[PDB]
Amino acid sequence: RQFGHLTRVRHVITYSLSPFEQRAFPHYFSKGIPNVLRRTRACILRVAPPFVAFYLVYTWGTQEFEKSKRKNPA
Amino acid sequence: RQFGHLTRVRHVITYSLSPFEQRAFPHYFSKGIPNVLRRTRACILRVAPPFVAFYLVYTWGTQEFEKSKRKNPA
Amino acid sequence: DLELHPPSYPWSHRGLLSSLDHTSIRRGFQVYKQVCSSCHSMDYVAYRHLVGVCYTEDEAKALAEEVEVQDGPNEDGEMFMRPGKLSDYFPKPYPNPEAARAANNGALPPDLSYIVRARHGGEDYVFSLLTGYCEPPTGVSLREGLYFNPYFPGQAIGMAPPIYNEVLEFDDGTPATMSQVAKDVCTFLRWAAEPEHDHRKRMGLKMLLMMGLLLPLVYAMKRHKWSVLKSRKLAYRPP
Amino acid sequence: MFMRPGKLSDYFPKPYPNPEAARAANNGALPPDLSYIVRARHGGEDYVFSLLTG
Amino acid sequence: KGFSYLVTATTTVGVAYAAKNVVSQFVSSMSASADVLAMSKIEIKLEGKNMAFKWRGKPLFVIDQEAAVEVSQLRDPQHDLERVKKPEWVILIGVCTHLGCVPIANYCPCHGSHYDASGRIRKGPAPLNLEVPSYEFTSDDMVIVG
Amino acid sequence: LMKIVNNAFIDLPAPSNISSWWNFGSLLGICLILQILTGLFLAMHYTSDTTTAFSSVTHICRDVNYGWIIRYMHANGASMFFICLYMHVGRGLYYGSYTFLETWNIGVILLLTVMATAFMGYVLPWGQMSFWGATVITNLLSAIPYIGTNLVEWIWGGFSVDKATLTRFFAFHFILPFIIMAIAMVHLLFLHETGSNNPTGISSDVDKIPFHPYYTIKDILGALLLILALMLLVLFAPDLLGDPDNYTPANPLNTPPHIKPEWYFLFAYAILRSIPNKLGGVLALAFSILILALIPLLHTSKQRSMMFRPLSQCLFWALVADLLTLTWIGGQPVEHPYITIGQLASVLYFLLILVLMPTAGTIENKLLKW
Amino acid sequence: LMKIVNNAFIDLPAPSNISSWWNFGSLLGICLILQILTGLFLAMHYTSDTTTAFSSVTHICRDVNYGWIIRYMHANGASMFFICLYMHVGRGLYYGSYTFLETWNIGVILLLTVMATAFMGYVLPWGQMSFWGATVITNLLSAIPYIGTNLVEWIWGGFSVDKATLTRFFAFHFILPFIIMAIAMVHLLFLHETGSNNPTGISSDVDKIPFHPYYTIKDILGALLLILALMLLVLFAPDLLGDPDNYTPANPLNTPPHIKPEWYFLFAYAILRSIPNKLGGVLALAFSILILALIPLLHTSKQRSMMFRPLSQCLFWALVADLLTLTWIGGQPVEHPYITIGQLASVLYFLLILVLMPTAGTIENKLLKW
Amino acid sequence: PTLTARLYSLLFRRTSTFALTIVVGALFFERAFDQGADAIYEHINEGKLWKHIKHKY
Ligand code: HEC
Ligand code: HEC
Ligand code: HEM
Ligand code: HEM
Ligand code: HEM
Ligand code: HEM
Ligand SMILES: Cc1nc(CO)c(-c2ccc(Oc3cccc(OC(F)(F)F)c3)cc2)c(O)c1Cl
Ligand SMILES: Cc1nc(CO)c(-c2ccc(Oc3cccc(OC(F)(F)F)c3)cc2)c(O)c1Cl
Repeated sequence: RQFGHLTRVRHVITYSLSPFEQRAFPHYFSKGIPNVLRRTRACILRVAPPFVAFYLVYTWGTQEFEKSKRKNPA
Repeated sequence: RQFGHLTRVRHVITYSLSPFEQRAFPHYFSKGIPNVLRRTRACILRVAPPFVAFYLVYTWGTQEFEKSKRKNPA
Repeated sequence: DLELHPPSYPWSHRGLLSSLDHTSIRRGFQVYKQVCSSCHSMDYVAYRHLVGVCYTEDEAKALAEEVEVQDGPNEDGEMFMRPGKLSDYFPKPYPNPEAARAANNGALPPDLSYIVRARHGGEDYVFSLLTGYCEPPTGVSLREGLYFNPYFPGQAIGMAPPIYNEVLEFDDGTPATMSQVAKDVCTFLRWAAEPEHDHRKRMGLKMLLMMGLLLPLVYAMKRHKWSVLKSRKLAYRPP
Repeated sequence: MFMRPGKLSDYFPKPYPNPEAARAANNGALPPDLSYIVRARHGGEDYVFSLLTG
Repeated sequence: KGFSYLVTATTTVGVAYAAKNVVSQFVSSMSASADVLAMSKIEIKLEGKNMAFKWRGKPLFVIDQEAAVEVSQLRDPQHDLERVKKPEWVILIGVCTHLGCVPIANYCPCHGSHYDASGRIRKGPAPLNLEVPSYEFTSDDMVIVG
Repeated sequence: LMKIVNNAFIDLPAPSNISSWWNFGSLLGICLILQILTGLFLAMHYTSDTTTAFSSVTHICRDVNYGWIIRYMHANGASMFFICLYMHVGRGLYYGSYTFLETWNIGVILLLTVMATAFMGYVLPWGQMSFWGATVITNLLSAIPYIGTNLVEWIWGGFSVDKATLTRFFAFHFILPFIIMAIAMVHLLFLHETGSNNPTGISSDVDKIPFHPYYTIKDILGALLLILALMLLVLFAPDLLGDPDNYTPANPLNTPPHIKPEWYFLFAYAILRSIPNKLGGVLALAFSILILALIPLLHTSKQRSMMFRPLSQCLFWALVADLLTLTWIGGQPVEHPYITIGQLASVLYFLLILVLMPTAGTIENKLLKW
Repeated sequence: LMKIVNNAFIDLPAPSNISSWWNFGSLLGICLILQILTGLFLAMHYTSDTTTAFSSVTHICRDVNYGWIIRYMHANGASMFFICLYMHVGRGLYYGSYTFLETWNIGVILLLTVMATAFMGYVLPWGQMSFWGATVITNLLSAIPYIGTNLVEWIWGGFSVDKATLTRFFAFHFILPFIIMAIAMVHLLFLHETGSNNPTGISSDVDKIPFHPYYTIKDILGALLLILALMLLVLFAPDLLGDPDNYTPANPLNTPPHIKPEWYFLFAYAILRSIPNKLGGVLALAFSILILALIPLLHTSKQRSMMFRPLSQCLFWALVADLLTLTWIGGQPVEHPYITIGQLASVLYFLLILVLMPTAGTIENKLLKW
Repeated sequence: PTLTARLYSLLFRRTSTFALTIVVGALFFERAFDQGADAIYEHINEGKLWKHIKHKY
């Protein structure tokens, strides 16, 4: 497979520029970092909470393990 | 590459038969063995004579090697 | 100056389906023990390889119980000796080659494990080696320890004559002559360098009676298909 | 075989010929080698230091 | 059509024969060699010590109070003299029954499974008493473990 | 002229919306070559015999001119291998690539090839975990009836691991990566009939582009971070992942207190360890992997991706936790606080795959009327 | 679907006038697989260390269940390999196949790959000819100025062959046949753009036919005779070709009187041995092989074959003699009766190729007016 | 009908049967060919093999 018989396009226009005629990293700090946040807010809720719970079962799993080795009053 | 666009043929006819309708080894002894000879006479002259000469240089090479180890009268 | 080619002796096993007279292997092993094993470090064999060939389990195991073997770190932190078992290889005569050279005239016995296949002619050489000790010829002088035998290269060997007529006596009681010894030993050594001779010929035989039987049938199945085109007439019928 | 003064190419003179004699020359226990003990023991140096000084 | 195809079969017959053997030739190479087998069955062994010696690349761990323990109480009901043949010669394969480790005599360390002088379990993640091999006594100073 | 095949690698049509995730799909081409390249020079000095092997490792780590590196570029390199996989495998789940049914199944056989290779690669040097790590894993096949004792003895060349069982691996192990090197080419061939599979899930045929300028350098950039995050380990912390015990010589008459194979089994080892039964836990293990072949018969949503399925996102990353749990829970010993977690977590693994991920699309189809 | 590539091996067009010579071109596919298959199981027990290697061979020849076979199916199998080559290579000369310039050059690099492989394959077991056979061949590169002593020391890992130089081969040797397994596929790829090259030399496109029924079984028939003429050696005469000395352990302080590498070098070894000079004989050796790349620039006749060139037939089989001479003359020691032959025969080798085979077509073109 | 034609229409016609036939014949063929060569090999090497000297010891 290759270019030439993939599929159909009609009445679409493309505007593209050389790289030499433009900076490589325009608005890297300005527009990116707000876009990092918006990128972040849209994933954080359904990514962490499992890993959040993991921090607790890595927490309680060791604490409850430590106690079991300490003697009892008997 | 495959069958279909190799080259051109015009006005040629092919006659071919099943195997089941014929013996596998017809005239194996009758026509073959004369054909072995005719096959043989057409190669023997320009195949052997080097190998013939080899039999002589495998011959003289050992005999002349054997003598050289035997002492001289001195 | 010259080599010497041993002849093409017959044997009980020279044929392309001729196996070894295992009886002849039996007495040959006695020879290695009474005679050779004082100086020949055969290391690549054990008594357990003798089972199912010349001796039985018990009879061979008796021979490991005979000789002592160095084995084991004691809990005291030392090593000791025990009677051999089957899994132990042959008791090596000497701990290293040098002591063998010092216990001889500087020369070293080669092992006999693979000597037969490692020496041109093998058995015929080795047989005709022992049975080729002769008085030296005219003009030849030889140092101390050495002896004369033509087959060995250089015709000068540090080999004390190991065999002589009735140097020992065998079990069944055959004539312990210098020849009959030399057969059973040379018959033995081939087995050492070939524990597969018996089975080599079996698949040695099973092969042909398949391939000799198959190879035509294939040669028919070949000719069964090609016969379309071994038998084809053509033509040329233009206008 | 004999003895000679060591050279550079020779490894450290081993104390005992085998482990068993080391167990017999102790109360049945065996000194482990120290070649890779540090990386073979959790904590390594801190362990080993605090072992002797504990 | 019968005669020709008969050739095709009888060919395929012999193909399987040569194939069934040759394949098993290699597969017997992957199997245990001859040297290992001679060290398999034989172990010519010879009071108050933890005798543990290598055998088949595995350990060989070798009565007044031992019989006092109740067999019904045990996780695996099995008496001492059922396990042994002589009372004063304990034998077992030193395999902690849980997950294949080396117990220590006078005890599965990786899971802390308490064992008797005889090797029977008293406290265990270990379900069974330890495996006993089949063996034989030629004399009272030698053993044939196997 | 055969260069024209590298239409596949030069003038290929591929999307433009592509993340840096798919670099991971390419690094294995580097890791596979990088590992063999290292391991080859490495194995010019290794010895397939017991008495000399562990020395034959230290023959490298000490005496060889820069031979000490090659052990660790190889070893930890074998771990950066997996770190790409378990981001590369989790990918197609989260972007719906398993639909390429002819390809995903190949993605299994590569894995099982490795998880039986890397195993062989840990045992060569006799690190006192080599032996028992060889024993624990290999003994499980004894669980089978009527053949278990026969195969394991057959692969133990006898009755337990010994000199023969080493050498039976060093040849089985120095060979398979080539079988991976070949099958990898197959893994790309079935792809080339369809090309990649965007994060959206849509046929981006309208917006396919070349490969020589764009994804090449990106792959190099991907490769550059790899070497970086591989040099750090070897240079600054080679003792990190590999358990310390592997420097001890091996002795069948002394086990360590705690045993674990290398860290990466642990998502799967723990699953077996949870089940107190022997056999019935094994078939969970093999099913813990081959389940990936069972997924494409469980694609419910008439969408493909999970970018556009926020509910399944909540369940996907959840699975990542359970793995990151089972990665660790197996790494710790057998005691009551943790066993209660393995009985849950291992069930959660099977549960999230076979019940709820279908159930999401069964719903999400209905929230949007198809 | 990738099966469609086996249009190459199923529905391929190929001639109908085909001898049993071209079976030899196919057997290497079997020999290459057959050798690896054997050698793999073989190398489950080999050891890459000196003290144990020769024992580690006998560990097979004695104790292993049918391990003794695998040494000889492998070893003599490596010789039936060459017997196909030096009928397969002499072919294209006698049928004019070297004209496929993209292919014949590949036919070199396979050979040099092997003649540096098989060499490594003889030295593994330390047969007292291994060592010196390693020394004699390897030392020649010292003939070079200003780098000879450096490379040979570099490949000797020091100053002469030792434990390290063994292990540097067992990995270089257990790998290359795969590189042959790959390059072999290339060797067929350039072919598939043109197909075979009949004995006549004519484009038989008009009479090309399938491959699945016809040449398949023929190849099997070809293969069947191979196994036959390989079982005979192993079963009935394994000691035949391999020199007997190779069962002796190796010792640098004792040479045999006569030295020769394995029989198949001897056409080339003798060429060096003829020249009393060191270096100037070496470059004849490498040129004794690479000359095959020089042939296609010496195809004079506007015909192709030699079936239709009776004069060149008289010169072709003549070359076969000189090889069969140089195969033997090198196999015998250095004495006056034979040295006079090597100075001739080695010159005859270069002479028949570079003067007279062109000269025939220069004539035969003129006997028939072009 | 000859044996051949009776053999065809029973076995060699249906390919499912044609494979069933071959393993059957091979399974029995293994039982004969071994016995043959093992006896011929025994016969030609009479008085040499272990089983011929298996009673004395
Ligand atoms: C005196 C101790 C001793 C005895 C007993 C002994 N050997 Fe030797 N053997 C040696 C020594 C020493 C050599 C060294 C020969 C040499 O250096 O060429 C040797 C050499 C050999 C060789 C090597 C042949 C060769 O080409 O070098 C063979 C074979 C051999 N003996 C077989 C035997 C046989 C058979 C017997 C019993 C008939 C035997 N040996 C008894 C010590 C002995
Ligand atoms: C008395 C002889 C002897 C002396 C002297 C000796 N060692 Fe030990 N070493 C032993 C023995 C015996 C053990 C066995 C410890 C055990 O079994 O747990 C051992 C154990 C060790 C261990 C193993 C730690 C572990 O986890 O088992 C280390 C590390 C060690 N010694 C370091 C040293 C250092 C450092 C010194 C000098 C300060 C030293 N040894 C001096 C005999 C000795
Ligand atoms: C995906 C492929 C492979 C994996 C997963 C793998 C796995 C491993 C691992 C984890 C080690 C750790 C040993 C250590 O750190 O001490 C190792 C060592 C080793 N690898 Fe492999 N390996 C692979 C392929 C190879 C290859 C391709 C070679 C040779 C070309 C090789 C040869 C060796 C040798 C000889 C050792 C012993 C060195 C040592 O133990 O440190 N392996 N392998
Ligand atoms: C050495 C092992 C492997 C190599 C060399 C390899 C190579 C590749 C490469 C280069 C790609 C294209 C890049 C990409 O699509 O992201 C790819 C894609 C893919 N791989 Fe891997 N891979 C390996 C292992 C695996 C494994 C273990 C799986 C497990 C399922 C897998 C499944 C896939 C799938 C499904 C794709 C689909 C591509 C797409 O969705 O566009 N591969 N592989
Ligand atoms: C074209 C490829 C190869 C050639 C020409 C070659 C050459 C040889 C030869 C001539 C021997 C004879 C040793 C003897 O007879 O005692 C040998 C032995 C050996 N071959 Fe190779 N070999 C090849 C490939 C391989 C392969 C593919 C393997 C493993 C898969 C291998 C592993 C070995 C080993 C370990 C030995 C030592 C056994 C012995 O010396 O008998 N070789 N090789
Ligand atoms: C492992 C090594 C090799 C393999 C697997 C191999 C395989 C093949 C095969 C299958 C063919 C097609 C059969 C035929 O055309 O007769 C072929 C053809 C050919 N091979 Fe080999 N070959 C090998 C080595 C060589 C070598 C050393 C040469 C040296 C010149 C060579 C030169 C050729 C040529 C010129 C052809 C032309 C085919 C024709 O004239 O129709 N090959 N090769
Ligand atoms: C979309 C996409 N597609 C492809 C191929 O279609 C690739 C891709 C490109 C080049 C490839 O070639 C390589 C390069 C190095 C090692 C490699 O392993 C090998 F060679 F098979 F072992 C393959 C392999 C895959 C890719 O990196 C991406 Cl992102
Ligand atoms: C004319 C002609 N052409 C071809 C291929 O075009 C072949 C031919 C057919 C099939 C082949 O496939 C094979 C079979 C076994 C090993 C092999 O090697 C390897 F290792 F797989 F690369 C190739 C290789 C060559 C042939 O036998 C003849 Cl006679």
